[PDB]
Amino acid sequence: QCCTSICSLYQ
Amino acid sequence: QCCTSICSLYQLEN
Amino acid sequence: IKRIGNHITKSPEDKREYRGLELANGIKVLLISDPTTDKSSAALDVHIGSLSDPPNIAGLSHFLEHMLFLGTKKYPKENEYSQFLSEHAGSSNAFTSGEHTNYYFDVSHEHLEGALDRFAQFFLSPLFDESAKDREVNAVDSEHEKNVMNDAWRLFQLEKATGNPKHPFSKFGTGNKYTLETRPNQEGIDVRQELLKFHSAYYSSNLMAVVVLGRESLDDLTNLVVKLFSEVENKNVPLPEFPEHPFQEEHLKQLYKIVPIKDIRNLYVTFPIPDLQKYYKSNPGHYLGHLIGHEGPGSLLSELKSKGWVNTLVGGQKEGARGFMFFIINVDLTEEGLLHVEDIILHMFQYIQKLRAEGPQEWVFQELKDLNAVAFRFKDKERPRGYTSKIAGILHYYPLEEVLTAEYLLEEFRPDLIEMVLDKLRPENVRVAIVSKSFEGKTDRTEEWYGTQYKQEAIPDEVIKKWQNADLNGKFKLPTKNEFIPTNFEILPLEKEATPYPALIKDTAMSKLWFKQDDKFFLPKANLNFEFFSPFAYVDPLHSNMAYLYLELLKDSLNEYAYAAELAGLSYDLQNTIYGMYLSVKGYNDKQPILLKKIIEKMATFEIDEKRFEIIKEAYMRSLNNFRAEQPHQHAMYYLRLLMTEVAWTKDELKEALDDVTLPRLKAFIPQLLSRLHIEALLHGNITKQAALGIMQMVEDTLIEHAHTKPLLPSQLVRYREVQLPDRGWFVYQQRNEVHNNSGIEIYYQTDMQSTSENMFLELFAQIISEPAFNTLRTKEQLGYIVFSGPRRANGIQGLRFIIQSEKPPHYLESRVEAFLITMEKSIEDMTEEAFQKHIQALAIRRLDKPKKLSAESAKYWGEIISQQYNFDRDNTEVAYLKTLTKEDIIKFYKEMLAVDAPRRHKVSVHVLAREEVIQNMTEFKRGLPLFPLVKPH
Amino acid sequence: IKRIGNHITKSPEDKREYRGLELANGIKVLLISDPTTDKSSAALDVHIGSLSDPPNIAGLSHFLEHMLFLGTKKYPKENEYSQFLSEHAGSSNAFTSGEHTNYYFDVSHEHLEGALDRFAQFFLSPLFDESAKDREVNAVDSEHEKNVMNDAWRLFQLEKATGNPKHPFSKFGTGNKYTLETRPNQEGIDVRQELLKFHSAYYSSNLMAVVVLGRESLDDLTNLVVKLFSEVENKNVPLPEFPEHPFQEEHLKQLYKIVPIKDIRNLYVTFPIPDLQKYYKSNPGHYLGHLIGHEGPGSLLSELKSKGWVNTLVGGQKEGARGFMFFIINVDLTEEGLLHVEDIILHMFQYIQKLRAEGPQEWVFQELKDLNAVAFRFKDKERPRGYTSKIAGILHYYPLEEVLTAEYLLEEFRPDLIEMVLDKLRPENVRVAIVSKSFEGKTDRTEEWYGTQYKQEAIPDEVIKKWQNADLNGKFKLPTKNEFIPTNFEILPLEKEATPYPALIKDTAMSKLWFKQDDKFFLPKANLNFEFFSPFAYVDPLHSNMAYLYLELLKDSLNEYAYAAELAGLSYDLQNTIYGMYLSVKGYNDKQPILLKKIIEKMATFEIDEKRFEIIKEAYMRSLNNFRAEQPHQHAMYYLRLLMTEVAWTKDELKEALDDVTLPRLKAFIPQLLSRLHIEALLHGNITKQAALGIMQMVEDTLIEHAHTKPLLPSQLVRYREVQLPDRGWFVYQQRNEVHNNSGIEIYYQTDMQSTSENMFLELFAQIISEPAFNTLRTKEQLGYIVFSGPRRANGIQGLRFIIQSEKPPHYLESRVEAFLITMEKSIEDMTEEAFQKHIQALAIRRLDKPKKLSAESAKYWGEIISQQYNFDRDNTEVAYLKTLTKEDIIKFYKEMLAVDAPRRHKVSVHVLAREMSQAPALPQPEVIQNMTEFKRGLPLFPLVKPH
Amino acid sequence: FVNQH
Amino acid sequence: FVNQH
Repeated sequence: QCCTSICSLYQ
Repeated sequence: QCCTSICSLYQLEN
Repeated sequence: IKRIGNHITKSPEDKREYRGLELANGIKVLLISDPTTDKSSAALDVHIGSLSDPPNIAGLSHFLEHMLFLGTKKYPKENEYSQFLSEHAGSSNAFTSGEHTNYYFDVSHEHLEGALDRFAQFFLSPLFDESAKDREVNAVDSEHEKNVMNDAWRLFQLEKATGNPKHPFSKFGTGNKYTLETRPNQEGIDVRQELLKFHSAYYSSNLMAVVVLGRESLDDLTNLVVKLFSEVENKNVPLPEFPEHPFQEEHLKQLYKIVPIKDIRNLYVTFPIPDLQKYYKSNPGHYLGHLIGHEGPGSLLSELKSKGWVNTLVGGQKEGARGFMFFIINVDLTEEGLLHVEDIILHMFQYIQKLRAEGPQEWVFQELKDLNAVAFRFKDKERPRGYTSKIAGILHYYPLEEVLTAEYLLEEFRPDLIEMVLDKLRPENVRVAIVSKSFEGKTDRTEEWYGTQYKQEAIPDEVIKKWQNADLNGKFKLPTKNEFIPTNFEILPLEKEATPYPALIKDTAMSKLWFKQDDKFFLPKANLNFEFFSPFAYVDPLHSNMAYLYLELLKDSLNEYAYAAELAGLSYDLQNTIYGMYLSVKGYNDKQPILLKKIIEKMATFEIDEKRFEIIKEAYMRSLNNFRAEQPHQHAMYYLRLLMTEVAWTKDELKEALDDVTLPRLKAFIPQLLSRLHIEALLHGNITKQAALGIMQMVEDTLIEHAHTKPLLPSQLVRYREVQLPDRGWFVYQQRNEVHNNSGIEIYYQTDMQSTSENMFLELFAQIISEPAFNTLRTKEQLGYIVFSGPRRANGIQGLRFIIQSEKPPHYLESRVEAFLITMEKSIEDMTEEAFQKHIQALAIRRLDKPKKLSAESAKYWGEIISQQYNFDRDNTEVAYLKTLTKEDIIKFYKEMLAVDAPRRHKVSVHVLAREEVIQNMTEFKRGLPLFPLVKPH
Repeated sequence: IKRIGNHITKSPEDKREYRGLELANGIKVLLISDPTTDKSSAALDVHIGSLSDPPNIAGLSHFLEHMLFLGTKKYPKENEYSQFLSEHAGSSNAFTSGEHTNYYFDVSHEHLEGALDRFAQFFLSPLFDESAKDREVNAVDSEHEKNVMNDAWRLFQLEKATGNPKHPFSKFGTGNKYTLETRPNQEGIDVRQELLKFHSAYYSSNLMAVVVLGRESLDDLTNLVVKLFSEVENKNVPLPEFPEHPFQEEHLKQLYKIVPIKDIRNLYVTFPIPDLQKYYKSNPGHYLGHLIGHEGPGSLLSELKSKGWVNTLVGGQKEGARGFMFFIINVDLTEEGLLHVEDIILHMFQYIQKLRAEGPQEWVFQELKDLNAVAFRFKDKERPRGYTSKIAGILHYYPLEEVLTAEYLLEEFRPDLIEMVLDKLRPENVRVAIVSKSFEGKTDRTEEWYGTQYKQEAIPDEVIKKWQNADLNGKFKLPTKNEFIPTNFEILPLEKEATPYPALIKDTAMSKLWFKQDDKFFLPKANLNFEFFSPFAYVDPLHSNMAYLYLELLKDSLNEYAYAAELAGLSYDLQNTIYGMYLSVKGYNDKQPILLKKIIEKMATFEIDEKRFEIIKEAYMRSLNNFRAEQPHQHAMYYLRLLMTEVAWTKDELKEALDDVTLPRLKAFIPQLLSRLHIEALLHGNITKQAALGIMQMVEDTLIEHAHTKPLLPSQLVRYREVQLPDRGWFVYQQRNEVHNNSGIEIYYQTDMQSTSENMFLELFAQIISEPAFNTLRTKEQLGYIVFSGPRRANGIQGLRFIIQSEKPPHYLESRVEAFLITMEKSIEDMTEEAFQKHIQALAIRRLDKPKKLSAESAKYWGEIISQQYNFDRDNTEVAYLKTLTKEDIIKFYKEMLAVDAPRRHKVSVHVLAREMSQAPALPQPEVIQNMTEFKRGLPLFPLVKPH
Repeated sequence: FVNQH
Repeated sequence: FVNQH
């Protein structure tokens, strides 16, 4: 999944 | 109207 | 036919018309003609009481007065008097005292003429049929049986039957099945001939005076009573007089150790004196007992209360019969007041000695005369049912020209009378009586009728002679001039805010105010009402206990100052409610603000005495564990509220969480409770519109400056809702009473939330089946004495209820109620239009009237504001709706909400059993059911 | 078929057989077998980030990953990947890093071929079109437009900005419809050609690695991977990297001043260091992270606490691009902490020099290596989705043997690199960054991408030669020997009375228990948690505020003790709830008693340090008022749970009733809260039953001994209940978000209570619209980026809801929701039997699924024990009822409950609108709610749920 | 207080 | 605390 919520998820 | 605290009233109306 | 009469004395604030005169046979009549009234009444008193009952039958005046209402000669059906009476919006009632017997009724505007002719037939010629006698003996037995474990009756009959066993004062006034039914038919005496002798030879045209409250003129009512009451025959019966006392000086100086069933502690002191009934010009006894029973600086109750022996004191004249009167001083005892008895009585004779050394006073007589002068000049008019039997009861004692001023004015001062009646109060004339639970087992005598256990010990001569040593007076002194005596009395004129119903004049987050300057009565009086809503007062049983101890301790710490204002007509009540604190100050408009602001700045800035806190705490723990002895019809009403309300704390949890109440715990509770609170108020009657604003502003100002009270945010002005029962659902809650041998019940039909069309469905059905319910349960089925049927208004949800206690099993007793509902299902449909119109008329007479007492206008405007309903004009709109209902609509209401096979039926029942689906626990009950909404404010 | 691994390092706790290999075109392939899995999965990681975007068009890599999900030539349908994956209990998701891009999914029991072959075409051959590229950039625009107010992103891009503007690090990753659409057609640059050139240039090469978590064998799936991934052909693309760190010495030793939107106060101290990913055996950065960022007695944080400057501080070393890497000491600040920034950084270099004089320590290395070895050996089970994405995401760096043992095993302690990185921490390498809202009018420069403001205060050499001049010590010290390290690792045997579900063992008017010895997992660790009740905890806002203040100061005064427990593997958590407070202690089996005991005796016998209370009071008063700066749909989800309950207090009640909390009031509040209470708890894991009763016994006996605790009455053990909406009722009320330029809405359809025959109606209807709601409301109609629709269960009462936030006015959204309802039910009545049984099987696989981690079943037991239903077997009987349902059953559920003409229709709506703000049916006139309590005064309340 | 008969 | 990031 995304790391540290600083990346950009699709959904 | 039952002047005394003791009451011998025919019926109790509430 | 007589032509007597003169100007009856009245108040100059009165507008009623009066006329008194006798008849040719000897009946006195007082005629009251009031054209404004809405109901009408007539009453009379027979000077024969239960004191002259035949010796063989223990009580025949009471059984006669129960048997009098049934079966007049001219109207021979059994229920006829109360069926003509209840359909015309009236309900009669009567009683029987030791020396008197009243008979009073009430009726609507015009049916007096068709009501006196059913009422004079109790005196002309009754039937006394035996089939309506074998039913009434059981009703008098169920009247007696509920008073067997009542302490104010046990002490009454032990007061009577300890004295002279030859004197007629020691007789038994009520009757059970033993003395009425069982004893005579064993011995062979017919009770029917004893009723005929006792009514025909001993019950006469003398010893009988009538009164009527009509709307017809002077002249058309005089001939009415002459036409109807001239047939009563005269016998010249002598008055049942006797000049001697029942205490012949061998029944003196003794001590009665009495064992109660309720955990109480009292001290009864009794002094016999001769009659001062002829002495109502000076009235010495009221003077003397006024100086004995006074709560003020340097008084008897102040000195005994200051050392923790007593909680309360009552002193005055306990009248007995003609020939003798008693003089009593009665105190309450604490844990250590029970074993300092002779020092208490030594203080009582010390204060009587101080009244002997000071002698009589004249300024106290002048003050007591002026207080009754202003208490008579501004006199509130009483309800018609009860004002007639009062002045028919006291009509036997006074002349016709002074009847209303009988106990309200005083003549010239007589000091020697007070000196003689004070000299009767001697230590050799004492009759001490002790009531305590601690005497259990040590008692060796039993009262014949109530079973009370008493031990008689003559008091030693060392204590009587040390009571004659009572001259060390110390701190006891006569009361001073009162300052709450009003001198200012004017009406204020009607301002341009002339409203018939009170409206808002202030709406803050801190307060809220309603105001009606009174326009009807024009009296210099005022009602003030308050509610201090607080979200802490009912959170936990510990917080309910600390609230109740705060309120009670505040009322105890203020009586020292309040009793000088209670005598002058300034009456205040402070009580705790599930929402917060209720305050209500009423009386004359002169000294309202002084008493109100003293209550406020004693309620906010308040400290505690340790000794007083312990006495109040033990007294309320006693009053909590004491409720277990209560009538079985009242545990049921206690249980219905326990189950229906959202959250409620029982008596069992309050007394268990009362153990953890300490002074450090209570000391920080009061600033927590009154930290943040919302006030809602009502005040009306002879106030300037701005003086209402002032009287709220100085209240919230004093509270906010002495207690730092902050406003309460409106998300916390919440009120409790009611449990919603499922449709076609029947619930049963059983419980056991321990003290009384009777079984109680309360049946409840939930119906629906309050509305204009629901309230009139329910009240019109409750008006249909009320008098048939009384008739067919108590007159024919002989279930019990107490029986009641009506609406139940709680939390904005309506209901129909049945409250009956009886000797029978309650599961048997419910089926009689359901068969009654089937019988009145059949009777309500097979019914005419005219009598349905009568039934829908008498409700439109009971609901649409006008109360004469101003406190009843306050008791309905406030009684509706605290419901959060605000519908000040329910009477007019709702009774207007009532005139449109038809018998078809009531069968819709019945077959849907009350029939045994109805779809929407809400049934819940409790049972209180005798000492000799189902609801197991109320949290799992109220957890699984939904809750009703709250009512929308008008 | 180039390279095959023989056997790799695995922890002896696992059972999953592994295999690594490498294909002919250079793909690193890892194979995972599991015989008892229930959701198989796979993933892929192309080693291309957003740092390879062309300079003209910004955020191409993210737009490409975002466009690749839609459309291939071997599956030309727009949603066939998502539709087939959602028919089979699966879900797909993806993201882009600065260096690589992860693609991963999960799928049902055996549907490996039908979703892996769909996932392979992803790179085998993709096809785009005009439509998709035209309506997809709007979703990427909503993506950036929700993050234009996010201070975790504004600070990130402002670190990207003030560097070397010729460096590829100073690039934008997302695209805002302007660099994607408006700029390229402003100058005529095509986009589809840029996407086909980007993909055919970068993605198809050797760079990507794959992993697949299979059920069947380690030879059944080696062939399956070889056939699917053989096609993608090596283009011999070398890895993009750059040895030059973006911070050149002109922009070193500098101190910016940033103005945020949400009220915060922070201090960033940034150091640049060379790449240390090559040293993954000694790991010097974790050593210096353990020695700098360490709470406890006499350490860098605790002194700044003691001077009242610092709340907390996270140290460590922060990664960057392939060539370079950072090192950060990030601090937060108090009211008077911003006055003493030079003294804070002075103390930071005091502790640096005190760690530079003592020199490297071997016993710290041995301690850390023992702790990582024990933390690896009892590594818990992994969920197969998310796990394969991680181990495909780190497969590029390590050889085949230590693919698993990454940052767990350390071979050597070499002090030369410790000294190297400890020399690179010097105040000639500092870059300070201050964030404060006290800089409103002082900022000259502003950001173009996000729109933030900052400064250039280059530090004159006064404070540099105050930093490195004379640094002996403060009162700092090195951390001491750890005593919470575990030594007992013995699995207790299963006892005679072995139950599959937690059993009530103690039942008194003071407490109750729920106990189960662990039967499945056999790890020497056991979590245990508690729920204390008090009627005084939530009476008014003031009593709901002293609870948070007390609990917080308890957590503050105990971090000093228990940071070594959180470092050794014993974690606790203690927060408040509406009914009472809460406690949950988990970790290794040996030292739960010591820790729990110290927590209880610190709970009851609790004093208050006045200055700490006066700091935390303000740090909460500034945590209330920045609720206005947060997402619109969260204001919707806040307002709905405020209106649909019995009592709840707003964020406006508590900040008014914080003007009354004082030290003596709080100080008298704890004996009022802990006077009468009730405990409810489950104990789970590796513990015997006598020791379970002894543990909770010791707990309630300590509260008896120190707090004088009495039991609560059973008639005042109560919960809250839900308001009952009228039939055919339409309720709506709007509020306005102050700082976000978007609008938002949440709409609620309330059916009924929790039944065993009525949860499957709403659950199956929420599974039948899970894919089409996304598919027609986010993809086709492009209503925004936040689309969610599912069952909501509060207080037992179940409801179906819709969360959506957008640029559009909210009543437009509510109308197009109603249009989706009508089109949905029309699509329901047309569907065949086989698709209906496919949806029933998808719900019977999502819900009948065993949990892998032990805390994943402790949160299955506790989450229902706190709801007072106690139904542990509702996973079997409920789905056994789910198998017998007919097509008519769902239409009968729909018509009278959810339809527009329905008789039993309950609908409430929350509209959150902005700062300045295909055939819909006809909707009835709404009634608006202008007051919450007058709303909740005329409506009934539901009964509570009876326990099982 | 006075008994009041 | 250490920056796990």
